[PDB]
Amino acid sequence: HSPASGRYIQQMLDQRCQEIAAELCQSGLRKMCVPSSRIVARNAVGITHQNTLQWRCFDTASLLESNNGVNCVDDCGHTIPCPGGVHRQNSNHATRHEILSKLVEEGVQRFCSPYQASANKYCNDKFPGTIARRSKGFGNNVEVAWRCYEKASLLYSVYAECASNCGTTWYCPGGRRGTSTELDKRHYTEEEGIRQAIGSVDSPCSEVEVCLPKDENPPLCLDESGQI
Ligand SMILES: CC(=O)N[C@@H]1[C@@H](O[C@@H]2O[C@H](CO)[C@H](O)[C@H](O[C@]3(C(=O)O)C[C@H](O)[C@@H](NC(C)=O)[C@H]([C@H](O)[C@H](O)CO)O3)[C@H]2O)[C@H](O)[C@@H](CO)O[C@H]1O
Ligand SMILES: [Cl-]
Repeated sequence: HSPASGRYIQQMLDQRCQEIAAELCQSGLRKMCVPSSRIVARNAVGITHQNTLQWRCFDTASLLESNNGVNCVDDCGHTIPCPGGVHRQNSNHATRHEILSKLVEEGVQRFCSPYQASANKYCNDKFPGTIARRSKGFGNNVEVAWRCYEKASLLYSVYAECASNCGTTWYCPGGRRGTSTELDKRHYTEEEGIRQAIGSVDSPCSEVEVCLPKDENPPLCLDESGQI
């Protein structure tokens, strides 16, 4: 068991999209009659005129290899660029924003570390739209620090440090490579402010328990070992 996000919200959205595609197929929508391996949930634009970010069930065969980028979701409900792009003329998808949004809300309650939630809230309050990671900055692929990252600048396929549900080291999808592209500048380093936000969270365990983090809330709280 790795100290890493299980990406449980994304898994649930993909499974719900597979069911929705199957239902549309039964309604006669031929292009939705596919195996489950062809269907994922992505938060993205759609065809021409569908210019807002919405949750949609996409046939992966209709997605472009690169980008109109598509976004996946972390277990605190934040959308982050994932591999691929929308073909604005040829996309094969079903927009299902309400049900998929509701599933994200339900998932956040289950899976989002209160420590990470606090760090994310600090970042969004100070720099709207940003989320917290301890990851790379611009043109340096070694150094990590707690920063408020513009979500568009993160890579879902790259895991980066985040806060567990015990306020301990954890890794989450949505990270930086430390490259030197323009996107690599889109962050605000906030070591003191993020650390304070994390330290302000009340423990799920008593002062007489050891917190062992888990990929779902709550963590394990074990009775501290006695002076045996
Ligand atoms: C704002 C400024 O110039 N501050 C001076 C200090 O510089 C900042 O130091 C921090 C170290 O914590 C960062 O290296 C700085 O760079 C970034 C960052 O926060 O990582 C780089 C980002 O690309 C940039 N984000 C953008 C352009 O979108 C981000 C923001 O500009 C700032 O965070 C906004 O506050 O900065 C760097 O700006 C300097 O260390 C100090 C003494 O030398 O004096 C500060 O005034
Ligand atoms: Cl996560």
